[PDB]
Amino acid sequence: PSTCCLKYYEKVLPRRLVVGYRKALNCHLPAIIFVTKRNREVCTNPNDDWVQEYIKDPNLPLLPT
Amino acid sequence: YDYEEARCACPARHLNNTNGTVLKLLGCHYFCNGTLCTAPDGYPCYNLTAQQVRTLTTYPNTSCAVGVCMKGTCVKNGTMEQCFKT
Repeated sequence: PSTCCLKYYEKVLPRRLVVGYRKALNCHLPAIIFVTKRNREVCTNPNDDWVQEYIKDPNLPLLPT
Repeated sequence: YDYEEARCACPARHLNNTNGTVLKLLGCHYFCNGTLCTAPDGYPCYNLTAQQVRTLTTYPNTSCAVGVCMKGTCVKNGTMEQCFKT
């Protein structure tokens, strides 16, 4: 799993923009990566409450790499 | 959506290693959506010579100088480990 995050997006990503997510926890900076409709990859803090809320949403899929 | 916050918040490819330690960036910079980004101070990195980079393979044969990013310079700490690409 060779791709890891170096900085967190510190604000709440609008949920409308999010297509799915990937986990990148086995990294120096563990992160949840959200992928947007514009196919941007956004690193986020797994400790933020909104991040955990999004990933537990059954409508929001885990994306294979 | 905040384009400034997101700009350098994309994942980057790291080099792997044979000894179980954290994955490290080649150098202290990475690309995100056409922006050149700088790793944060403290980030783990490898400081490779020009010829080490050119001959770096997927095969573990390069003895790679570990460092710590400081102001965008990979400051060697004296540790060596075998690193390779993916």
